[PDB]
Amino acid sequence: SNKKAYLEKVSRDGIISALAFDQRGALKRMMASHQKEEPTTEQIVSLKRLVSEELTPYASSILLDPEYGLPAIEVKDQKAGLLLAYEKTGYDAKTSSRLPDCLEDWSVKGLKAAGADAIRFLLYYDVDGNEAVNHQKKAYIERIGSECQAEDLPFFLEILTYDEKISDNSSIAFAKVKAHKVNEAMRVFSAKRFGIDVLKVEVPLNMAYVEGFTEGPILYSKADAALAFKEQEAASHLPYIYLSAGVSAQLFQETLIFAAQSGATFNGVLCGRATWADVVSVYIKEGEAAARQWLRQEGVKNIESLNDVLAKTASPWTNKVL
Amino acid sequence: SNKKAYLEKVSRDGIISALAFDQRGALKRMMASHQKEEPTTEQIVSLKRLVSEELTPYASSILLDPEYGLPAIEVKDQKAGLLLAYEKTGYDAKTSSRLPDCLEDWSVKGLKAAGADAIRFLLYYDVDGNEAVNHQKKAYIERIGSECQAEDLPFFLEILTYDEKISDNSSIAFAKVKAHKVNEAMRVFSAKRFGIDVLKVEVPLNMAYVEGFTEGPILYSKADAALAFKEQEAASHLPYIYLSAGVSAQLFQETLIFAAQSGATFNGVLCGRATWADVVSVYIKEGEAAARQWLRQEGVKNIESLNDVLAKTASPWTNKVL
Repeated sequence: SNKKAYLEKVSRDGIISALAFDQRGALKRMMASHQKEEPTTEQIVSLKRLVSEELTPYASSILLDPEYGLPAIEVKDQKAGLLLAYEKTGYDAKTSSRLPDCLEDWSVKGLKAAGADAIRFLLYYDVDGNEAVNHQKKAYIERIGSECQAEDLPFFLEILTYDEKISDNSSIAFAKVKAHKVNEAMRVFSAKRFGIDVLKVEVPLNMAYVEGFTEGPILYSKADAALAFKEQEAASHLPYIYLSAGVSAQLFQETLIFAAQSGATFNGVLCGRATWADVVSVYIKEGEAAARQWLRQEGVKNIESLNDVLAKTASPWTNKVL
Repeated sequence: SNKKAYLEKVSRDGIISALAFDQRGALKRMMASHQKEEPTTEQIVSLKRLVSEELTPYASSILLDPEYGLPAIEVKDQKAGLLLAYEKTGYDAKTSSRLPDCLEDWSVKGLKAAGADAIRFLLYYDVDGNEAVNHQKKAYIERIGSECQAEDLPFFLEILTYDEKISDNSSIAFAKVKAHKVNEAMRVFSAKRFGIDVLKVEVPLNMAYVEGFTEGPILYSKADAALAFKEQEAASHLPYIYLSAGVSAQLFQETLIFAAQSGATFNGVLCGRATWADVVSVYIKEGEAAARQWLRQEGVKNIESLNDVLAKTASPWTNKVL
């Protein structure tokens, strides 16, 4: 009922131009690289509060995590929608099952009360894997989907693909099956039983092996690459958006341009490190005030450039909901 | 909202006179005591099929578990409703948190598809316990309450009380605080936030310590016992029913009579071991046919006696549902 009202609060002109900063494990790895000590709860909380304060005026919404991001919510722009992450971070590298789990302290009710306009759950999925594992996963998504129809909140399912016998996603071996993995997963979770409103997905290819985007060996010509984007768009009726996957800002913007040229009708992005990655080093080495002025200068032009590109490549989701 | 339609499907004349055989761990312990080998899946399934076959004509519904009870479903009486258990059996006895967990292969959607008219979740709760633990538990119940409001199925919450510093629920020390534990838990989960339709609860006392009912030490006069039942009735606006807690058939019936005399407005029972406990020994030691005739004689007389008692002591839930 009010799913479109909430969806409108995280969009702008029917396009989701959202800033992602839910990173937890990844954030303390970035921080640890620039200092001798372990990253403190203070540091994580303060940085998130800082990024929220300074960049949310230029985003339609922000994605945050309940673990460190609750103080960030109150300093956020009044025009920005709010997405909250629901899942526990990471996965056990000693098995290939990578089962999903919700934060112990939370429910969609609780997340809604904290100010969420939409819920994000991150799922690792292998369409070709053990289907006892996949049975349990689908059952879990069913549970959360039901929660979101009861609480009347849009459900963002983020799908990160992998292969149970390939450890390295950046490998050539994985790049040869990624399109299949991504597209078929979208096709699976388009089923109404899961109650998903928006899919958050990666681009169907490894752009580092696409003609023109690499300066070395290629797996795909530009024609075959466009086919992958076409197959991805035919794979679902649901609105979908792209994650940046930690690429450079420039690579990301060119990928969106290529995708639009290929026929992809993506409905926005949830972009993180490609926008703000460099602020981490500045914050840790030169302090909070310096970090603030980096965000007021190079941060704003990162996100403005992204918005500039999005304005010419992204398609409104209004066309995909009657 | 067909929640009341479903609730009617498990009732008879606004009274829930239901047969419970969801027991799993408890069942194999009962079976193990009577034979050298550990009880195998065939035996459990066959016994569930047998009890379901013979006793469901005298009950308004049956509670079963998805692990072993699905074959029992096709053989249950067709004027009898179906409840399915959602939670994993047992708890880790080496910690006091006793955290709740759903069966991984299932969702409320799936239980509905399997034929459920209602969903049962069993929760261990200590109102005086660690309240980080209790926060997590309440969050979990919120989730399932939401699931059930989406699938439009009645939510039965069974609450078993315990004390984090008392291992034995049948001890005198626990009997001294049991009324408080049960009644306050009922108040807690009466909140609209949890979405519960019917409470499955214990009697607020240990009857083996009540004046008139015991052959040993007395903890409660009959006046204090009646006060506990009155306090239980004021603790919730919701319909509630009693589990038998494995007492003898005659004691359970005497407890129900006392309860009604005290002013309790319980709306039926979900009775298991007090009805059919003795059949386990018969089934294991003298075979299936012998078990069949126990159920046809002493089993039928147990459950018919119970129905007789219920018709003069239990109150219709229609009075609590506007």
